[PDB]
This record gives sequence, structure tokens and C-alpha cells, in this order.
Amino acid sequence: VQLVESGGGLVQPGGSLRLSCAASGFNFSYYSIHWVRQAPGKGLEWVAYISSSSSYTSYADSVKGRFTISADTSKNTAYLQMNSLRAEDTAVYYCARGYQYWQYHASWYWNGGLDYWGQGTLVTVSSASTKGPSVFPLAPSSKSTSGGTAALGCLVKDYFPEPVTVSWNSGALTSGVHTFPAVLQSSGLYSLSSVVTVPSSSLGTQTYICNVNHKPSNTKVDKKVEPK
Amino acid sequence: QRQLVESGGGLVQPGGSLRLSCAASGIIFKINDMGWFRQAPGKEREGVAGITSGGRTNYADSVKGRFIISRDNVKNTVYLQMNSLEPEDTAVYYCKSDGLISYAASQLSTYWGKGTPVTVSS
Amino acid sequence: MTQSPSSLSASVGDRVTITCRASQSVSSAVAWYQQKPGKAPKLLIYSASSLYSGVPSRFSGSRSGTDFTLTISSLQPEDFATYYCQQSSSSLITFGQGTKVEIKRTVAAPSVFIFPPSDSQLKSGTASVVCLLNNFYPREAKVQWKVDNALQSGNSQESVTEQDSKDSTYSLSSTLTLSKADYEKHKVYACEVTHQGLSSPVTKSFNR
Amino acid sequence: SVHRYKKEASNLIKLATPVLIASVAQTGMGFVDTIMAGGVSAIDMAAVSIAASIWLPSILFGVGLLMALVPVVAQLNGAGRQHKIPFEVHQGLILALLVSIPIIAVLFQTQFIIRFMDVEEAMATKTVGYMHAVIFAVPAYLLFQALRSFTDGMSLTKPAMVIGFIGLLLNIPLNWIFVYGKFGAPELGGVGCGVATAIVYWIMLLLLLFYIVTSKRLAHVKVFETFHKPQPKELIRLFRLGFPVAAALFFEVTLFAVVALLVAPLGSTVVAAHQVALNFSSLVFMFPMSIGAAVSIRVGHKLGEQDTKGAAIAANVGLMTGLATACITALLTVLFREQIALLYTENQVVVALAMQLLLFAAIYQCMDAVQVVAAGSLRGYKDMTAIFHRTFISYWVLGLPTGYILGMTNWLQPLGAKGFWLGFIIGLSAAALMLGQRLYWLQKQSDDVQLHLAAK
Amino acid sequence: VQLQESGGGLVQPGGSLRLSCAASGRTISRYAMSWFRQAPGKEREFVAVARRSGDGAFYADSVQGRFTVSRDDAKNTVYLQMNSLKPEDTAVYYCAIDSDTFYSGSYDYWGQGTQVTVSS
Repeated sequence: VQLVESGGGLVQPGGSLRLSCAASGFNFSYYSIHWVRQAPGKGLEWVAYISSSSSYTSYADSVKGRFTISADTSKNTAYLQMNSLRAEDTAVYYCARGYQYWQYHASWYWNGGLDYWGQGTLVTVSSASTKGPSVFPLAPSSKSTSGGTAALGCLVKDYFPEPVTVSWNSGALTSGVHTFPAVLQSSGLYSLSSVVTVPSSSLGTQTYICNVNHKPSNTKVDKKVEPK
Repeated sequence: QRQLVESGGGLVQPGGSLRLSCAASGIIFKINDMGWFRQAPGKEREGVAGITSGGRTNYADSVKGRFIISRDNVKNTVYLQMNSLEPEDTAVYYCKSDGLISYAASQLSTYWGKGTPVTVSS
Repeated sequence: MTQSPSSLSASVGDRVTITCRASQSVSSAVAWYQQKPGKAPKLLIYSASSLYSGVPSRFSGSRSGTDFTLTISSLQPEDFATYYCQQSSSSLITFGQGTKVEIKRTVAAPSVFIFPPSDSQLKSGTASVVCLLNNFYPREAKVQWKVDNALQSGNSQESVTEQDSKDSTYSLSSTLTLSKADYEKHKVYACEVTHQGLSSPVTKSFNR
Repeated sequence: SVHRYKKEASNLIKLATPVLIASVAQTGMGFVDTIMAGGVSAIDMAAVSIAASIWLPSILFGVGLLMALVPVVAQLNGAGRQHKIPFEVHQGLILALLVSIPIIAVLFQTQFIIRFMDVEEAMATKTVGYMHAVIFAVPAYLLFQALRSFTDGMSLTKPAMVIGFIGLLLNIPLNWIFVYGKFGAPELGGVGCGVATAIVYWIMLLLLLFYIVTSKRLAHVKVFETFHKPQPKELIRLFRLGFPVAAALFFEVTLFAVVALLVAPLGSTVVAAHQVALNFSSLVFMFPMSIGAAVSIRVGHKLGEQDTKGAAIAANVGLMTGLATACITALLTVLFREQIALLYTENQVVVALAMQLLLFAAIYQCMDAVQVVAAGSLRGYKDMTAIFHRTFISYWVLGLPTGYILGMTNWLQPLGAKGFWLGFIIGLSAAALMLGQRLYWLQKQSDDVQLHLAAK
Repeated sequence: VQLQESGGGLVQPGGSLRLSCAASGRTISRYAMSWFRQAPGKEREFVAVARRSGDGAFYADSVQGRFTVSRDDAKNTVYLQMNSLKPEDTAVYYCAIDSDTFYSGSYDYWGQGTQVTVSS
């Protein structure tokens, strides 16, 4: 049995998008297809389902009247039609498989669960255009634990879309390197920071560097951080 | 769905017995085969018994000695007596019937059911 | 549904229980799921007591009156994930809030640093400052921003890392966004933090 | 007056009635086999019902070639010669065996047909067994038809109904010996009925031969005294007479097969009611066919006796009687379309849709009765050729396109089966209209010309 | 809102002692009650914390394994069962109560303390 998702990507708010779940490996008519949505950093949330036909189809209250689901029994495919999207609809969408008549069976003693899941496809509703980041140095102040441990920072800000990575001394350093998750700014952009708990004594008197790579804008800028 | 309906399934402790019954309407039932099917989550639908219009019951290999399928023709129904149940008999049980639609046809017509759940646990 | 424990702290080999509250007379024999961070969920127990085919017999559901519990016989180093309910209804199915099981650990006090805004950023026109909490446990901690003893709010945004694999400790950083005009007005900037491992709150400040 | 016609209408019925009993007890064999093969499974009942759908048309095509012997024998009896009667019979048998050569071939090609129909193996292995069991009966069914055609041509009909009835009454108990593996006989669940059919056909043939040898009414023919030999010159004469009668039956069967294929695109609930209506309209077809068979022997007798007014009155009374029986049975079918559809099936949607088709089946009865009686009267005159042209034109040129135009194509909202049934009715009316014209043209000819044509 | 420690006194190394804190003016069953200690001339370092029922108790690194904490909501009293005492444990054990429900560590009230010394 195999469930596959396709069709997820950046869309403008108020637009439309269509997702497909190409099921394979089983008899399509004996099972229903459910769609489950997980917001970034939240719990699971049910969206809609369809049986083999359009006879059985239900919706959750939060997307009633804006999402339409339809099934294509001929080539084993179910579609979700999303239109008039909002900013809260950015999430990851999974496809799950269950029984056909599950409203009829479920009672005080039976519940069959959703057997097989897809890995899901990420859909994001943008407001800003793609651009490269800006890197700022977080200098270790001369009196913040001068003699023992020391913290050295590196701040990236105002980039889009999400994926980005940071590297310290071009992969030569991983002693207590933390890179906190990217947090969505109020302006629709992204921020992040990474720090090292490097020891004192002029930090080894090698100028530590920040190696940040943002693929969509193909930027690999390097900042040479030092205190003052 | 409309031709075939099943009833009688519910929770029962291991080592207990049940009795499922399937009642058929809109079908001749005098010239029809019958049978019960199961489907547990993760698994696939598989036969569990069967009677053919005069007897000759057709139990499954992992089922013999515990399940006794019978039919009654005056009021058209099919039974199934479950004995010495075990935690591996939990699934939703279906009814199936195939036979000629009328006395003037040559090909068989197959009808399914909606199923009745059975759950065995302490 | 609201699962009563929203975060468990257990170490390897202890018995662990998660309870699900069916906050309605719509009890329909919940099924329990598991999700590792960044994967698809799985199915462990369906029909509120039976076991999915191919799951170790450690997991075992139950039903205490109108409450559903999942109990793990012995907690192995692979059973550290989030667990959900799947109570159904008349025509829709609902997923519980989910509880996260984390590995238990001697309490540690955080180390606090503060970093002034970078000089290069002042040319951009929006200054940001950040104070960092390093290597503490448990997660629960509270940072407070004070500028010239005025308690600001709404200008801070904080993000915490995940449990480290070596010593199993966290790290948090909260940042304050100020326009250049507002930044240049005030004199002292302070970051105040509290934690259960601290007898008195510790404050780190600097002069502009 | 009317005291001259009525006498003929007393003869005709006296000839027509026994044939009916000998023809009703012919489908009783298939019905009994199917019913007794359903008390052991629904796999067997659907396995011996497919094999009875390839057997019946194949044997009807073979019988159609031996129905040209009835006028040939009946005319010699009327002319009073009778001493050429033993010579033609000894030729008919030589033909019958020969026309069993192709049929036995085609039945061996049964497998290649069922795999063309998308049939699972669990019942294919039973259908093939049934067909291999019943192939042993086409040598003893066609010969029995030739002997029965002789006895009918001798204006003697009784020895057919009694033997057919005895055959069925021996088919009922002798299935239960071979189906339920009894009295030291094979278990043979779904092929025992085929074996029983073969055995009962051979018994009927033997009994008929024994009656022919012993009877005191045929003693003035001395039939089983010579050892005559085949001769191609004279034997091609019977084939030329007999072929169009078989061709018409073949084209009719293929038309009824093609209509079902064109109706298949519609729902499976529509096709079931169509099949029920068509089956019942085929059951009540026996009355006009029996009357046609009686008219055929009666018309050839008068022309043998060098009498032509007798032939004219025979044909006209035949037509009138066929029309009267068609009308009475059409009224009895329209008045009673409730209980029969409940005899056939159980689904209430199927009965609710078949009650609409029986209305058109009534008109179909009323029209094909006249058509078939006219065809029988024409066969009396040894004009076996014009029938084929006229019925083929009226079936496959007017009957079929008009059904599709009123059905699928949505000319003139679309109509479902009802358009096809109206196509059938149009075809039948055209056929009756042209056969009537041919009969009138042939009946308004000179005595010499009409006799010469009937002589050939 | 009044806290009062008790059950403290001199004990030999490896002995067993069992303190108790008489809580009043508050319902401790809704909060968590933390233990602290200050040795003479030293800071007040962490000892143990007992959260609500079903949330567990956490211990500092040094006192791990030897000490044990438990609540009694009915009597509104925490108890610290000390096993295998050491002379380094000599300190005045200042109790505390956490105000915040989310266990954010907002301590507002403390007890008067009890002297504990270990010496054979």
C-alpha cells in the first residue's frame, strides 16, 4: 500500500490550489480517503474525507464551504480544491486511509483508526517576495563572563522563503553550537540566530566566521564576528 | 446495504460466544450462495465461511471447529455461531450473496453488506 | 478532548500513563497515535483496547469509566514522542491536544547573556537586542524585558531549541525590536529571567 | 356460405393442437435441467444456463434445414403416388447426419467462446463438461426430427406429442440419479443433467423407430424395405429448398443478440427487465408457430390433389385463426402483467420497469402471429426463397436503424428499451406487409402457372 | 500566608532525618513547594521541588539519590526524607512556595528556616 501527495507550494492569499493523493496498492472502492492538516508547531487537525463516490463526504466546521473534495475512481486519485485561502492555512497536509462506512460502524465499543498515511506536502501562503537575508554580528561584550565561558552570536534577519543553514568556521566547529528555529516576523519575513559557547582568552584569537546559505537567492555571505 | 443487513455484533470477553445473523430482502435466496467475510485494520478482506444453496459448508483453515454456518429458508436469513473466541477474531464482519437475478438471466449478480463490528477483549 | 498531562517527565524503564478526557457524551472508543518530530503519525491502539498489528506489547490501552488511558509497560529509548487521541463524533473526528513525553535529570540553572545591537544594524534603521538563556532544565522559564525600569510588552519574541541529545538540556533566546528613534531615547536596557533553579531572579543589563 | 369454411377450420385445429404439446414439452427439458441444476449450487445453475445458450441456436440452425421435407412429403401423399415416399425419406436421413458434421465441430470450439465472455474458471470447467456431455445427442436429435417431419408430412401428428411427453417424464427422475450420485452412479454434480438429456434423446429416437416399424396406419408405404443409396443430383435439390429457412432463423437470432449488446451500455437494472420481457415474448410464440406448421402440411396436400381452391381456403383460414389466437393471448397478457413479472424475479424496481415493456410485448405478439402464419403458408407452396429476402430486408434495414434512431441518438429526449421495442414492431409490420403482398400475387395467378411453381 | 519549618537537628553521617513544613493561609494542593538551603556564609542553592500530584519531583545534582521529597495535600505539609547524611549537608534549609501555576519559578514566600548540621 502506498499513498503519495503532490501539488503543494507557495500561493498568494485569496488564490486557489489543488492537491492530489495518488493511492496505489489496494482496492480503491473498499476504503475512504481522509485529509489531515498540521499547522507549523501545533497538533493534528482533521479537514475532510471522501468515500469511493461523492455519496459520502463530510467537512470540518473551520473549512466548510471553502474546500471541495472529489474522487477519481478510474485512476485511484482524490483531489482537494482549496480556494480563497487565508494566512492561517499554511500547514502540512497528510493523506490517510480508513474504512468505507465508518459513520455506520462507530459506536461505544468500535473505532478503526486511520491505517496508512502519506508523508505530506508543505503549502505556504506568502505575502512577500523572495529575497536574501542580512547577517549581523552579536559581539561578546568584554565583561560578559570574561575569564570563563563566553557567548558569541550571529543574527540573520529578513529573508524569504524558509530554508536556510548556518555554518561556523566552515564546518570545523560544533562545540555547543545552537541554531534556534526560525520565527515568523510580524512583517511577513523570517528571523533566526545561532550562538556558540566558546571559551575565553581572546576566543582562541581566530576570527570566527558565519557561513549562511540561502539557496533560492543563492547567497553565501560570510560575516567575521569579533567584540569591541 | 438495502438487500443485505447484518446484526448481532458487540463486545465479548475472550472465551465467549456470539451469533451473527444476515437477513436478505429483494433476493430469491432459494438459488443463492452465501458467505461471511471479515476485515481487520491493517489486514485485507478474507473469507471465513460459506454455504451453497443446499449445504456443503466451506469453512476457512484457521476457522474450523469453532464457527458453524447455517441457513434458514422459510424466513430468509443466514446465521453464524462463534465459539471459543480469541483476541485475533476482532474485525468487522460482512455478508455476501451471489446468484441469478431472475429466472431468465445467465450471469451471476453479487451484493455486499455494510458490516457489523465485533471486538473481543477483557 | 483535553488530555490531562500535557507533558510527561519519565526516564528509561518506568511505567508511564497518559489519560484522555472524553469531554462529551459522545464516547466512541478513542484510538491512540504516535508522532515523532517531523514524521507522519502512526497507529498504536484502535477500538480503545486492541493492538495494531506489528506494535510491541508494551503499549496497552484501557477504559476507566468514561476515561481512556494508555499505559506503557517499560519506557524504552525509542518511546519519546507525542501521543494523540482520535475520538470520533456524529460526522467528524477530533484529535486531542497531544502530550509530549520527555526524558527525565538533575535540575540546572540557566546562564544569562545580553548582546547589544550591532553597529551595522543602526544604518538599517531598526535595532534589535537579544538576551540568551543557556543550558537549563526543565523547559519552564520566564524572561522579562525592562527598559529604564519600564516593563515593555509585545515587542519581544522568543524561540526555544529542542532537547539536546548529549545532556538533554534546552536553550532559549528572546529578542526586542525597537526603531532607531525609540532606541536612542532611553539609557539602560535590562533582561530579567526567573526559573525554578534560581533562588532570586537574575538580571543582566548594559548602558547605551 | 360458412358450412364450407368451418369444416377446414375443424381440420386445421385437429392438426395444430397436438403439435403444440409436442413443442411445449421441448423447452420443458431445458427448464427442468436448469431448475434441478440449481438445487446443488448457484454455480451449477449459471453453468448449465450458459451452455444452454450455445446449444439451442446451434441445434435450431440444423433443424431449419430439415423443415423443407414437410411439403415434399405431404404433396406426394396428396397426389396419391406415395411410392416415391420411401425414396425421399432415405435421402433426408443422409442429409441429417451430414448437417451434424458442422455442429459437432462448432461445439468443440466452446472454450474459445467462453474465454471471450469473461467467465471465471470455476464454472467454465462445468460448462465445458456439460457441452461435451450433450454433444453425444445431435446425431440422435436430428434423426428424430427427420422421422417426426415424415410422420407430420403424412398428416399424422399423434406419435409426436406422446413421445415428447414420455421423454420429459423420463427426464425428471433420471436427473436425480446422476445429479445426486445415486444407485452406483457418478456424483457428477453439474454434468449429470447433460448425460440425462443425451440418454433421454436416444430413448425417444428408438421408441419412434419402433412405432414406425409396427404401426398399422403406415403399412401401405413399406418404408423399411429398401437399402437405397445417396445421389448428389437429387440431394442438392433438398439443400436448395432448405437453406433460406435456416438463414432466416440465423439472422433473426443475430438481430436479437445485437440488440442486447446495444442495450448493455444502459444500466444493469434496465437489461434485466428487457431480458424478462423478451423471454416471455418468446414463450408465447408457440401458438402461431404451431398453426403455421399445420397450415404448411394442409396447403401442400390440396396442391398434391390438383386442387387450388382448397389451398386458398386453407391459407386464409390459417391466417384468420392465427390472428384470433394472437388477439386473445395479447388481451390475456395485458390484463395479467402483475403476477408473471413476480414469478420471474423479486426486485420491485425490475418488476416496476418490466410492467412497461409487457405492454409493447403484447403488440409484438399480435404482429408476429400474422407474420409467421403467412410465412408458413408461403412455405406450403415450396417458395422457400422469397421468405429470406423479405424477412432480412424487413429486419436488418427497417427494424434495426429505427430502433437506434428512437433510442440512443436522441432525435425526433432519448428513449431506452422502448425505442428498441418500437423498432421491433416497425420491422414486424413491414415484414407482414410484404409477405402478404407476395402471397396475394402468387394466389392471383393462373392454375397452370401456380401448379407448375408448386410442382417444382 | 505563613510557612514554618521543623524537624531539624544534628545527625551523624549516614543517619536519617525527616523534616516537615506547616503551611497555612494557602491551599498548597494547587501549587508546587520547593526546598532550598543556605550554608553559613553561602548562597541559597537549590535542593528539591515537589510539583502537583502526577507531575513528579525533581532533585539537584548533589542531593540526587540520597534525599526524597513528598507532599501531603490533606495536612498541607511537605516532608523531606533524608537518607545517608553528610557533614557537607550542614546548612539552614529555607523552604519556599511557588506562586505561579505554570511552574515558572516565581517564588514569593519563604519560611524562617531550621538549622541542620551533620557531624559524627
